[PDB]
Amino acid sequence: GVTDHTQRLSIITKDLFQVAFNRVARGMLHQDHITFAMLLARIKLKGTVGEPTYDAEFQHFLRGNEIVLSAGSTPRIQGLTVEQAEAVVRLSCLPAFKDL
Repeated sequence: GVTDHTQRLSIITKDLFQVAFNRVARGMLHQDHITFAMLLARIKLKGTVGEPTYDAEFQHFLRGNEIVLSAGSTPRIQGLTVEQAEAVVRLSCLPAFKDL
């Protein structure tokens, strides 16, 4: 029914990710559906127009444990558990969360 080339291309692009997930996740364990959907979302975010790369934010999301904090360097925050405060100080290395 749709004839315009741009609309058809957009429909194809959406259905590519949708059908890829439908075909693959039917063959994965339910715990691994979210991983593949996350990867597909990251692929679409890479391919989309008008959105930043978010390479630093995703890089942190993956390996923020690599951010080293010295023993005692992490301050104690009221109402926050020690591991929570550790994660907070690790997240504060990003410029967006400097005043976290």
